[PDB]
Amino acid sequence: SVVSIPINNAGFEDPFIEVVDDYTVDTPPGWTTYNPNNLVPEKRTTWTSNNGVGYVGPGTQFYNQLAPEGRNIGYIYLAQKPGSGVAGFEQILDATLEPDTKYTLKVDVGNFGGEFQKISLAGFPGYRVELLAGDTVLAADHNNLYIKDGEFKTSTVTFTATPDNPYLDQKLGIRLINLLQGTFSGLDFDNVRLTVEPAQ
Ligand SMILES: [Ca+2]
Ligand SMILES: [Ca+2]
Repeated sequence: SVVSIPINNAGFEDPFIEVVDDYTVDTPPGWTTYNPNNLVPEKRTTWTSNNGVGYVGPGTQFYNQLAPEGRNIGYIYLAQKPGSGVAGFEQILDATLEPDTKYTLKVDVGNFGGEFQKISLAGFPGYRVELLAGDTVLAADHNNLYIKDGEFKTSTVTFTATPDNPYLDQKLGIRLINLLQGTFSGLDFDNVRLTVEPAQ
């Protein structure tokens, strides 16, 4: 009795990207830009703070593996100096928080390596993965995994809602966040999964 909750564009596969290591600079379809510190501008180009989708296939300089799922990942790049704030992706789901239910949110987090226009991509800004109900962060993984340049690791966030939880019936949400706590200050995400089961 482990059931999946649908997520739009959960693997960042829309839009299709043809060319090796190519990318978009606009918010991926199905997601919004989480921008609590106004770090990401409305109009983006390659070198502004931005987010978007990128193809990770044979030929890539970014990883010693391919995209965890499908062809593409979703990425967030922040140009401001470390400490300036955070930004990322948010998606509000149609599912609502239900009692006596354990939620498991999994997402693959990527620390790409390489060099872009003579700028080293070594280093990592840190990540946070959040599960929301309404405006409330129910549970989050703030940067617990060590992710070396060129690899992905799976973050797992869990939350159990009891019958007295104040946020029952509010819409579930997911945030994938660049913490901007190091350089090179970009990171990737892929393969967002949310499942439910009865509480322990
Ligand atoms: Ca994917
Ligand atoms: Ca890196």
